Amino acid sequence: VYLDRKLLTLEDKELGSGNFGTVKKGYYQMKKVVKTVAVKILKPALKDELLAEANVMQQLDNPYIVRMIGICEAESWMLVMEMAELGPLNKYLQQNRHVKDKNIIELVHQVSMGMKYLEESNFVHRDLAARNVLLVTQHYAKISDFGLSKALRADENYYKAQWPVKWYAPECINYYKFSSKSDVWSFGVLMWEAFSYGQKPYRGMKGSEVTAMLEKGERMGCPAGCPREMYDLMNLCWTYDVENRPGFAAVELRLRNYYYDVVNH
Ligand SMILES: COc1cc(F)c(-c2nc3c(NCC4CCNCC4)c(Cl)cnc3[nH]2)cc1OC
Repeated sequence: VYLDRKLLTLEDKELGSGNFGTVKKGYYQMKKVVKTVAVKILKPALKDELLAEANVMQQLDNPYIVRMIGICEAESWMLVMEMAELGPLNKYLQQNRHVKDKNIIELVHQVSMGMKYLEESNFVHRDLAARNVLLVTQHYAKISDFGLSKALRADENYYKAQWPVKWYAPECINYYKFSSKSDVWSFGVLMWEAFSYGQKPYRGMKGSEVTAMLEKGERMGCPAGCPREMYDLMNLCWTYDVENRPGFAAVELRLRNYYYDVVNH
């Protein structure tokens, strides 16, 4: 897990920031080949935050989740991850307006496969948004950004916080309780983003106005040209009651079946 700084070259290419610090493109010399990487660079609590994120990524092994190469202790603490060259899903759809519905379905279905694995592993993501979905290719999506992620206690199906509010389920906002079903709500917001060509959800609204909207039983309207089946699935992800809301196994299956209806014209 510990990487050699002399084997890492940081490119003059920024992929993200904050916070925290910056994300830079880089190249890491492996045992024989160089690997293209994304390097999360820290610039006291922020150190433990990065190490807990590294500890979460170390435990995960699925084709639809970004792979961590390792950690690097140098000028700054660094988290070295495999590069997804096409970048975030929202930015991609904003700039590539001719992506077919079949293709958007294929991508969000891959996200649902990665989340089904996270659900089975009893980890909660807590930052599941289109900006955190990375494209390896136009037909291959991966879940990234485990900065808010938690390993659930063995005796509880939720993490209690002691925030990307527009992606959060009511139980998160009201009770600070985060479960895999809370990630399903976020997934519904992500699907809305993907079918709105990366438009931000709840445009022009304050967090408190979003809470009020949701509590009155209101939800974002159907994106122009969105398949009805996909909008219906978003509304099922947006079930107020955690108990009636589907888990990722049920979501993955519905997306998979709908994908085959679309693939076969
Ligand atoms: C065309 O514009 C982009 C192309 C890119 F390839 C990338 C990129 N960023 C990462 C990345 N980390 C940072 C992103 C985590 C999710 N939230 C967004 C920033 C990691 Cl871990 C692995 N591959 C990545 N590819 C970013 C881009 O625009 C921000």
